[PDB]
Amino acid sequence: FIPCPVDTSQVILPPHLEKIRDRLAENIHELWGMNKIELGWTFGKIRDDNKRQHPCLVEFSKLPETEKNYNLQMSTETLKTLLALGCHIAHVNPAAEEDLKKVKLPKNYMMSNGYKPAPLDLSDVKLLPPQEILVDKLAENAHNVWAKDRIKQGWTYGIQQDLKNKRNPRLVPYALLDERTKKSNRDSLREAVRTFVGYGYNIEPS
Ligand SMILES: Nc1ncnc2c1ncn2[C@@H]1O[C@H](COP(=O)(O)OP(=O)(O)OP(=O)(O)O)[C@@H](O)[C@H]1O
Repeated sequence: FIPCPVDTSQVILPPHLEKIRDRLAENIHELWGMNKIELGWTFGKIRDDNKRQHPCLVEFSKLPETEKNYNLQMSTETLKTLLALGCHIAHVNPAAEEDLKKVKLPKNYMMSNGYKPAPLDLSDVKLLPPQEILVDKLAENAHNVWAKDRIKQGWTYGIQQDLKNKRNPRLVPYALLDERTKKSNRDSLREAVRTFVGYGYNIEPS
């Protein structure tokens, strides 16, 4: 397995998309905590897999920019993958950014940091069927990209994951992956294109 992702080598992000790139990476983390908290993770000085404790389970801006600019980066490439696939993104709708409301999580989510995630309630943002085919590409590119950095880091495939060694159970082509994760991946990137709409951006090629 060698992942061959889309060549974003020549795409350059325009400055008017800095806000939406920033404002998207802000929500990808709020979904991250929410999902971790739903699996039982808590806050800790450093990550503890045994205790299920994470240090980066803090407000987005408070993150270490080493582990924080990975959000902006992994999201910057998520916008630069759209321009490559033929789109152009334009902020056409002014009124969207005000009706935008964030989810009210139950109070048991607030932790030692007094921090409770607030994902966007993109409940009614139902993407047009053309925008669904787009997600399946991004949902697939996200795997080939994530696996591409793995092999350069040195990683290999194992029966189950060994955190110490380079062995992982999901360094396989997209065809071998499980339906649960394939949908899990596209569940997030569906919620990402929903964010461009939630702020009023048009995902239309000319
Ligand atoms: N350096 C890291 N920083 C933050 N999160 C990480 C890091 N490395 C791995 N993860 C998390 O690990 C997850 C992948 O783990 P995997 O899906 O194999 O098991 P899991 O879903 O964590 O299992 P469970 O949630 O039931 O314990 C990713 O969703 C990611 O959030």
